Amino acid sequence: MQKQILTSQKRNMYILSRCKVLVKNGQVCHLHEDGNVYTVPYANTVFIGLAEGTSITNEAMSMLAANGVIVFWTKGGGYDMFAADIICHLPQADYRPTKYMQNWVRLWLDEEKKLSAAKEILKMRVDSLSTHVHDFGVDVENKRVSSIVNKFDKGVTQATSFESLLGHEGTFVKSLYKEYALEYEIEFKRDHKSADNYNKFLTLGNYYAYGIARSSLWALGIDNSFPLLHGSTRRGGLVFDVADIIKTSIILPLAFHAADQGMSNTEFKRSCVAYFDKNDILAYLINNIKRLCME
Amino acid sequence: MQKQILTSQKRNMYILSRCKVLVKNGQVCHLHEDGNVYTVPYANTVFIGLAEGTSITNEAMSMLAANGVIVFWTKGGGYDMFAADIICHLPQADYRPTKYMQNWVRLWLDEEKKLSAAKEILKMRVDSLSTHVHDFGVDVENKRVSSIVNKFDKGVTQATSFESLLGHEGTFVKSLYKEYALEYEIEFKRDHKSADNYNKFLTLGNYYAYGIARSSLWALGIDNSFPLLHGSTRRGGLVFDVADIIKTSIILPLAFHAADQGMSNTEFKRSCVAYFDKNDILAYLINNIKRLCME
Amino acid sequence: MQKQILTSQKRNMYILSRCKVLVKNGQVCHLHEDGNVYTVPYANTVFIGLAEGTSITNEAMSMLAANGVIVFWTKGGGYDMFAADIICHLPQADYRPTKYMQNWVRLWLDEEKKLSAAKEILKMRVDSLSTHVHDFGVDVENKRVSSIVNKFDKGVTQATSFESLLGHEGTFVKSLYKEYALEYEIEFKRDHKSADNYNKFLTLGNYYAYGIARSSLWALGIDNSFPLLHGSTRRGGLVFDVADIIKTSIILPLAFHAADQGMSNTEFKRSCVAYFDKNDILAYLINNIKRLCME
Amino acid sequence: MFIRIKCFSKQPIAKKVSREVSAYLEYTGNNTWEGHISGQGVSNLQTKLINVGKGVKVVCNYQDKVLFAIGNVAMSDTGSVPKYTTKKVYKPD
Amino acid sequence: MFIRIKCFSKQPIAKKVSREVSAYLEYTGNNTWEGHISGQGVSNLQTKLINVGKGVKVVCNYQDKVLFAIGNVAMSDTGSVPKYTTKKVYKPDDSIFTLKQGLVGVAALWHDLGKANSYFQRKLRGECNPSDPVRHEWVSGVIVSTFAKGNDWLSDDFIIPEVKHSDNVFGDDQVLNAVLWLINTHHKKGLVEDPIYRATKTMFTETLQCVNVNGGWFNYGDNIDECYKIDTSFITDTYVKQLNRYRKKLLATKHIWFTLGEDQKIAILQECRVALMLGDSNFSSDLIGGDGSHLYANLDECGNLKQTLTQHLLGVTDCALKALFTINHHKPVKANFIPTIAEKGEGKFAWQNGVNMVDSSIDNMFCINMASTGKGKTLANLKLLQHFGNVRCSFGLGMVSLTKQTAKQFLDMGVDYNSAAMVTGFSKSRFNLGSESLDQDEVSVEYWGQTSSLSKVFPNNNAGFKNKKLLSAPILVTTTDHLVKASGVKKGNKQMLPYVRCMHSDLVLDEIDDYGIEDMVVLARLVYLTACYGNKVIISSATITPAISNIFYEAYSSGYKVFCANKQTTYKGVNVVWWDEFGIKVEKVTDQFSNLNTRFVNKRITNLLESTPKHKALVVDQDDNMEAVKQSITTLHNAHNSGGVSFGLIRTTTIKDCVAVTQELQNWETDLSIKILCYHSRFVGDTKAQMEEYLSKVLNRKGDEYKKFVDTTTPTAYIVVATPVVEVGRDFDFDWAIIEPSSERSIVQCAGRVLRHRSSTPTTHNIHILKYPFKFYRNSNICYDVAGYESKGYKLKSKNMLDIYKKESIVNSVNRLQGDAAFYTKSLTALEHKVLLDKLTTDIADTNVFVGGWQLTANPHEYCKWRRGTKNEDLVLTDGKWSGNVTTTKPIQSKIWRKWQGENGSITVPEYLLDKTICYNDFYGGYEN
DNA sequence: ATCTTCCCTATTTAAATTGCT
DNA sequence: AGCAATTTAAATAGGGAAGAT
Ligand SMILES: [Mn+2]
Ligand SMILES: [Mn+2]
Repeated sequence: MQKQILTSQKRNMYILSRCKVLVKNGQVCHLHEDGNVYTVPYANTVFIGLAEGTSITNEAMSMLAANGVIVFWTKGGGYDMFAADIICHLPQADYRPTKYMQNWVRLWLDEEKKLSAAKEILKMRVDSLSTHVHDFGVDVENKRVSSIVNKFDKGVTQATSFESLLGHEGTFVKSLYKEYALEYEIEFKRDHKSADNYNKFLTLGNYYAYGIARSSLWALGIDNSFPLLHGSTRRGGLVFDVADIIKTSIILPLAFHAADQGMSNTEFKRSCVAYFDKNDILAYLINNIKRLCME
Repeated sequence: MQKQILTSQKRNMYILSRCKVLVKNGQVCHLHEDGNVYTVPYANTVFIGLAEGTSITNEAMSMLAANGVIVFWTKGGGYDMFAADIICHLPQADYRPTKYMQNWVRLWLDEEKKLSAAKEILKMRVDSLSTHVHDFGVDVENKRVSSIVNKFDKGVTQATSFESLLGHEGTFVKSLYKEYALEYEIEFKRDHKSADNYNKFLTLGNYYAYGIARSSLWALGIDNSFPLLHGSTRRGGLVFDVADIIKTSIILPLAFHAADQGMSNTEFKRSCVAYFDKNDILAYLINNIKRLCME
Repeated sequence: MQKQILTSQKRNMYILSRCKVLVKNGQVCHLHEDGNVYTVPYANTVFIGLAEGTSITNEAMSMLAANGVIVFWTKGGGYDMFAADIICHLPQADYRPTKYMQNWVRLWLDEEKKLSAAKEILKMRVDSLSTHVHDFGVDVENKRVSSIVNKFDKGVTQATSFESLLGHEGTFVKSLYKEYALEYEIEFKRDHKSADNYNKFLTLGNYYAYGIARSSLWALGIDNSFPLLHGSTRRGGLVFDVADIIKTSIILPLAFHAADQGMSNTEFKRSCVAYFDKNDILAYLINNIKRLCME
Repeated sequence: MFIRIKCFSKQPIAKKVSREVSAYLEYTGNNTWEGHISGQGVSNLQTKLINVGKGVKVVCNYQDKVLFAIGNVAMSDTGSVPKYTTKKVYKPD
Repeated sequence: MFIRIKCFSKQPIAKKVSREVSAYLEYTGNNTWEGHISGQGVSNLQTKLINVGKGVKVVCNYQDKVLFAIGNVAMSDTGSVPKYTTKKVYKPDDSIFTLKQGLVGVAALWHDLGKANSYFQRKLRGECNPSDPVRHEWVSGVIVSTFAKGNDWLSDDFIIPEVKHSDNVFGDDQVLNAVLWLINTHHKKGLVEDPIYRATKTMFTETLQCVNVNGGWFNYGDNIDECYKIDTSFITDTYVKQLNRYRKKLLATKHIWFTLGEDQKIAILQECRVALMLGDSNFSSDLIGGDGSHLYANLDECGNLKQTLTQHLLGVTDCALKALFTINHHKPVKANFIPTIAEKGEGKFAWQNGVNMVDSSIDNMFCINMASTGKGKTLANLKLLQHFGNVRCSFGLGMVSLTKQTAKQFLDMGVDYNSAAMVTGFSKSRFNLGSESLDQDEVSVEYWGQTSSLSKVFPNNNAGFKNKKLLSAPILVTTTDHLVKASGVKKGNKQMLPYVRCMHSDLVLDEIDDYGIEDMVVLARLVYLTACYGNKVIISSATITPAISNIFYEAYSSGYKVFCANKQTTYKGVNVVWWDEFGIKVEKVTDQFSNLNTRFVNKRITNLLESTPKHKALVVDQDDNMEAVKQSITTLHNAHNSGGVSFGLIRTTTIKDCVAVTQELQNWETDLSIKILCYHSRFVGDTKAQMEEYLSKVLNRKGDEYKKFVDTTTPTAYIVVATPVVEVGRDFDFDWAIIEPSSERSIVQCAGRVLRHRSSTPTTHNIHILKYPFKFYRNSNICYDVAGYESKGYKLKSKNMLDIYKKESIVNSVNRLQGDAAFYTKSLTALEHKVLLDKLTTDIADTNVFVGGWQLTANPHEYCKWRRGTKNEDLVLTDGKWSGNVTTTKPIQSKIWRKWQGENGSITVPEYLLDKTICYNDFYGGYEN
């Protein structure tokens, strides 16, 4: 149905499902499933999303883009977007890359800001862990998890190279995997090819994390070819680097809870998008990328 | 999964008009108001433009973006005079190759390397002219075209800025517009809002070269927010910078021939597919932009 | 009953091989020995041919003849050098225009008039070369071809006997066949019982030109039984003059091109249709016998 | 002159027009004919395709423009030949 | 590339293929699509059009030639798209198909009559030895022979009589004898040990009367009386009427059986036996469940009683009848029309336009492709196959890696895996490292392809991956041993799959000279069997000997005589297509093949001789070959080097010879910088593969890319000491070679490893031939028998190569192409030609090539063994630890340039050398120390 | 809403047979 | 031998309903 997502401060990423978007009486509306029309205010939204069962028309597209309301096509849920155009400074007056994009590029270029931003993305990944506290998952304030957190903090702060950061990131990620395996009474080893519940649930949750990180990178105009940790030849490595922030804080406890209770995949999708809507995870990633790129 | 066709090796391109695009038994098909459902080869489509009176569902965008089809709309900022925002959704769900972004932005940030790259893309205009010859119009080897190509190269060699570049563009394009017009015995003033065929076919070819240029950009991962030409009248970004390589070599001769030989919009559209696949213009632009970024 | 389609603008053209030719449900068709029934467009067919293992029926032959399709049978050659005997069913139930036969008789009975017609028809192959120029093979206006047709015209101008015409005929055929052989870099000897593709493509074109010549002669009511060129070697009828007007202009370069590119026989059938249709070789032959008859 | 005739007729009338359209053009299969004919050939084909009865569903294409359209066949607005035809298209005020 | 796809399909199989074909092409209406697409788009459209299910009816046209045809759609013979196809097209005097139907039906209702003895009943129930004293096929043959001796076997009531033990069941009646041989050899063929019988027996019955019970059926023989006491519970309704209708069918058609020739009878009975095992294994594979008890034939996996013998005989009959029908009335699935073949060859491939001199409508073709290496022989073979239309062929090649090379050529030129099927039946662990994504190589085993209609008559729907790739392949690029079993096997049903493969497909055998003599005999048997069904044989061998070319033509001529008289057509002769890089010649040859073949050979020789001599060989005078190798290495480095760096190949004969030359050269004190490699075949999986890839990338001299795989800066002698593994299938280019003489084709092949890629002529000498083989010091009586055609029956009078070879000679294929039978005792070339005509002769013998009468027996598969090697046990290295008596050793570390280590893999050791330790080493594999 | 699957729904094609000329 | 009438039946198209996202 109609879904509101706060992204930066005031603009809202509207998600529209099972509706036909067109122009009625000179302004953009949409007929919904229940046969009731709903209009959209142009002032409070910049991102508008078209989920499953949704069609838009040409003059609705044109009038939405002329009002600064830039449209994207997404899979139902609002965090699995497959089609959009690039954010500019203004949609009609000029065509310039966003300040965030340019800042990211400059930071990526000079080697020192790239290393500092790699350290910072891991700092905010540890922050994400504490910030987004779950109920079924392990305690972030537990002594073993806090020891892993301080080990990662020491290792990131004392490192001067990227391959050290990759080893430390892998140690932290799989150490949280080991901690959640110690919670849920299983021998868990992370492999994509396994058909067990924990590994495949973590895989499709990671794909959801890639989708929401892709939406967060798109919404500030950040391109998908400037990874911090991963190599220059890794296709879409920045999506993986941004999704790393919430892979071990949100996706991992939800996936282990989902494999523990053993429910099906669509209701895991609704749990993931419910956690994304409730705690504003996309807005957290948007502010994370602003604080990374602004420096 | 297979190779899923290289996007340089896709041959079908469409700009649909006055239709409802949808999915009927897994088929990208546009339905008109007369009850006719025409399918689209979505795994072989380069782009689908959408004209006025058009509409497309979610699932059609879902299986066009999964097959790498760029979908744009010809209204909004599509009046082509300002050329501000032709609403152009790309498939960024596929994680693109990154290295062309890296070499492109290394030369972008460096303004002297951007100036040199602009000169290479300005020389690509005359390269396109020489490579893509037409047997129903202007001979490239006659004295006027050779003189104006020599003047263009000797002006772009000694060029100092982008303001000097903007001017050389004025000369080349405007005088090639004119030289064709005098040989086609027609008083012609380029106007995107004009009704004569010499302009409606030119705007249709503008949208076609827009689609080819944007598909060539997205193929390499290159966006649009990184243009090489900066000016007051050059709003629109990198897609027009790539597209105006092939106005005066391809789009303009086809449009002039079409208007003079009384073709209909449908056959001009087809003449455009025939020239874009017989000489393989998409792979031409893709390989040439690899030559542009390179290091 | 309408204009019944004039013969010179009839376009379809076949030689049917290994199929029994019949009528199903209204239309003439041919049924091969695997169950495949392919329809013959009898209202637009110029001629059909019947190779080994073919068998036509009565009402099929009637629907070809009453519509005016000349039908022959390809086999019958039993000598070592000559295409011996081709059996050809004339549609005489259509009562023919008469005075063209009277003109042909008044030139045939007068010996000096037959010699005069023999003269002009020998230079008719020379002008056939000049008019029908292919895009491939040789160029007609080179020094060797012009020298040999100039020697041929000089010798046929001073000729006074039909045996001199037969000798000059032999030197002309040897000159062209060997020059084409030189161009296509092969050794060529014209044997109708040879497995080489340059030879059986030439016999297939012999059958094609035979069918074209009986349709041209029957369109003006001219019988094959009035050969204006006769001899011991040259004993086939008028078809062996109006058929080999168009060997060295149409068939022999097309046969050499088909034997050089080397796909199957069907591309040669379709190429004979394409060149007999595009340049209107049937109407060209009919109009040439027209300007022969009234002069 | 090179034409191509496509037929989407129902009933035995589809077969009765096939005799006449197969008298003038070659059969490319799947109820589609294609070939070279003359100007008056197209006319004789028109005269004996229309007179054969009601319900003839014939579209002819010369190069790429539509030569003729027998009946109220929607045929081509942009592309030619639909698929899942059906009702309730527009239904306006 | 512009294509057009038309659909003939019923169902919603005109609908769910429409989604995929409308994903790639535009819709022109009336279930016809047409548009532009790439070749990889054609491959993707093929892969997702075939995999979508069964019943897809799709024809594709590229320009006007048919690209592909999904299913058994008749589509185009001349025109395309027919009208309705109903029934009753031809209905001839089919005769021989009625003959095969009658023989297969009569034999298949009698093939398992011998399981009714009490011994087979307690064997199935399991209280005796599962191996019978006499096999049940022979007991059923005894039943049928006793019934024929008693009553008239063709028109009478059946009733099984009291049968005794008979040593022979074959009489004189030709048709009864055919039924008896089909009954007895429905599991294995009889084997004749008798030397006089093997010497003399030629005819059909006159050989069949020598097939006794002692040829494999009579295992041990102590319970014969229980093996011949039989119940008669088969007399039921449907069995008796099926037997009556098939017996009367045979009765009505056996009048054309006596009008057949010997060759016909043999080939027809081979087809009948193949269809009979097809039906028998098809009914034995599936579980039918129901049974009428009191008698049983087969057992399930649990050992329970199933498939009672009446319905077992009826099921084997109908399955064999259906096998016969689908193998005798199949329009097989052919390959795509490859668009990168049909254009002109340019430059050095310009001879490949010789296909424009061949008729495209010939039913048969025998190509002898005598073109030299590097000219694209296999591409020319594919061009010749595609000149006649769509391609259906079996590219049978020696070695796994040569099949890989031809597959990679087929992949990168135009052929996808929807038409090609690379088959190597060992599952080797040679993987490509470095970069999986940036490989663009390593042709693999997937075969999206198209499953043929013949899979339903094979046992349990053919098999899994391998036999589906075998049978259903349009183009089958395979190792040759998946095709030579078509001629017949000892035990089992392994004949049927290559038989039915070669029935409907052409055969392309490349470089047949590298095979053994018995290997070439069974390959020409395969050529005869392929020509028996009208398919075309392409032989591609440059160094062909007239003898070989002749016996392969005679095998093809006997096969085409079988095919001509089988369809009741008068035999006009064989379309022989002589081919090389200088020209082509197509002649209808029914007789005088020898003068035309030798005239083409002489024309090719004169087209080779006015070209510049590329291999000048000097036979050394130095007796001792160790120091002859030393002096020749020094001389050819001082004469033939590229700025101080030279590449030498020491071709020796055997492995311990190779390690002897290596250990001498490593200890050889000289100022030359010798860098030694060992290149024999006894090596562990890892080590061997590593040598291959390195050598292929350093001896590539078409470019200067090798300068970076070796140290060319310092003047160095890069020497590779190798056995005959270098002269077969290796694209190597050495600066010079030193050859230990074993055979003259070895000399020509190692000349082909020198200046293979360059075109610069040598000045003085680029080959130094050794004075003697090293076996002269071990066996002066015979020394050239190892990797040569010298033997105990063909002994050279002198072993001196001044006596038996020219001292200075330009080595090319001319000496092998000419053919000389005189003076074979004192020249190597005439010794070679002698053996080739004295083993591959136009006789039937028993191990020969025209084999007739013996195809009925197991003799050509026992005494003519394909890949006849020594015992060969395999010592296997498992993670650094060897299995048997291996003992790793240490090499001399004097001049080793490259040494790759190995941990896994296996080494093939002959049983003779198993007695001692093979002493595996990292540098050189196996030796005697 | 969009799209899919399935059940009517009967409308729509292909085969089959067989006097008749 | 082609065809016509005329049956017979297999299949194609479409609309409505319900279940998914
Ligand atoms: Mn058995
Ligand atoms: Mn059995």
